[PDB]
Amino acid sequence: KREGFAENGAKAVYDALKNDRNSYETRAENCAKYTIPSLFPKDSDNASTDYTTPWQAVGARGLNNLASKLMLALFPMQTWMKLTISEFEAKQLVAQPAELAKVEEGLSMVERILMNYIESNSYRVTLFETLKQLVVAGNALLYIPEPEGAYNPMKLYRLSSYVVQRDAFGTVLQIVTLDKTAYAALPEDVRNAMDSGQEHKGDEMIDVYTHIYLDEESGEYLKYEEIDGVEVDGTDASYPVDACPYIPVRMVRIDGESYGRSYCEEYLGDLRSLENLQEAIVKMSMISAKVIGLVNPAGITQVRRLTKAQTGDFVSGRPEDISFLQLEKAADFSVAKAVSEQIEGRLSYAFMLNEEIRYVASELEDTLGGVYSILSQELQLPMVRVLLKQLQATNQIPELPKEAVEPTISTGMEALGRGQDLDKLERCIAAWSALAPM
Amino acid sequence: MIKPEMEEVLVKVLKNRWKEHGTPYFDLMTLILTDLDSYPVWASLPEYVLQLADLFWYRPLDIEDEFGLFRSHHDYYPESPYQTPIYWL
Repeated sequence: KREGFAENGAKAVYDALKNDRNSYETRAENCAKYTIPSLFPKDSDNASTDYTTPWQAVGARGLNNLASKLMLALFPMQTWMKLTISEFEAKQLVAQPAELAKVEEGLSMVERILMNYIESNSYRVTLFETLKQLVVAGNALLYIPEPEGAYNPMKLYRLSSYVVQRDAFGTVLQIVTLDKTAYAALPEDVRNAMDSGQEHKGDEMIDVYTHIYLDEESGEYLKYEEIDGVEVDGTDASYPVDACPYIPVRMVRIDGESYGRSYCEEYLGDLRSLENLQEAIVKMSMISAKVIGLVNPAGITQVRRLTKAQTGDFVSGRPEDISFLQLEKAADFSVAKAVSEQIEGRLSYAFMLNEEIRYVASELEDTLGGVYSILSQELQLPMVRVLLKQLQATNQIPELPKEAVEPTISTGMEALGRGQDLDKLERCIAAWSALAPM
Repeated sequence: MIKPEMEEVLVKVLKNRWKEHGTPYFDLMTLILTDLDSYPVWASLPEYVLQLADLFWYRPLDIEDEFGLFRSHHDYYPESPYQTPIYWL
């Protein structure tokens, strides 16, 4: 029988905490509807409604652009981390250059192993998806698996699939995930475990609950999994607080809350107004009952033949010299267009679709540096800690001295002399020479 | 300058259907489908490049999942006529 947070069961904790999540879910739904609805679809009546395509494209384009730039500050191809040596231990090791050489050859190859593991397991993909979720819903959850086989990418959870509880300092007390799979698809012992009760159909979906909770007589989180209020045997595990494999992430930090907020919440009125204007312009085109045009070269081709009362006669002319005013003729068109330009100005600035010191660094360094550093705290550091412990437990990297060797992220800016020589120059020459005529 | 050797590699890849990360030659095949420096291959062996694209792009049953396409698709993100070998083929 369980104790502490787990006393009443994983499903009980899920159904208890679910009540608090509804406002954050509703906000995420509204943000998705005006950007890319498949990022957070929650309408029930999809037999009758679509993932409704807006007339405005601005929301989707801005979201993709912002996620790309955040995935260029975070996790680039250049070295964003450092295994430091503690100065008190460096002061011991420095007494022989051989000891520093033997330590730092290890650190060099281990750091290369970290960047290897990131790229060889294609973490860039799921991290891009995670940034999309953070922009639209403010909240996301990641899991790093224990290693099996040759290739081991992460698993990403949306807000609708999990719950989390926090103290006044933002410390996670417990997490529950709700997971689903069909009866016949589950493992053999799991299928044997459900002999009692109702007779399952082969394609019947089973709700599985994962509960992770903090211990008091140990400095550890504890894990188990649950079906129909009963524990799934063999799923139990324990992790120290410094290296738990589950990582919930917030876009904007608030004290006294389980959850964060999204960025585009502030701008939903603008997006909702822009769509309204675009729909009006479409209908303004459709209802028109007259057409007006012009002939461009000073009237040198004689249009009087068209003012005569004959249908079977033709003006000498070309598509090179004729035009028509099919939208611009309408009376309210120009002001609707103008207001749309103002709204798109605000939105394009907000999604970054843009004295000797350069002031673009206000946005490109100071504005982004905040969320960049906060994701260094709540996303990057836990991931590298888990990765180091996992690589050591699987004998991939050496057991270097725990008091001396410590991780760090180097947010900032990359070297530039190589960059122009490769990207500005030779990649351009390659493209230009490939594109030359036949 | 190495057309017979390139052809032998492509024949072996298509025969064994090595279309997944960590299998042999996967990096070079990726470049042939994505990178402008690959244009001598596109000029020399087009009939094989079409079969390689057929092998690597389609996944039988985000909207990519509904079309039946792999999620490395953002290799082509700023969509353009120069994103793929098709314009030269």
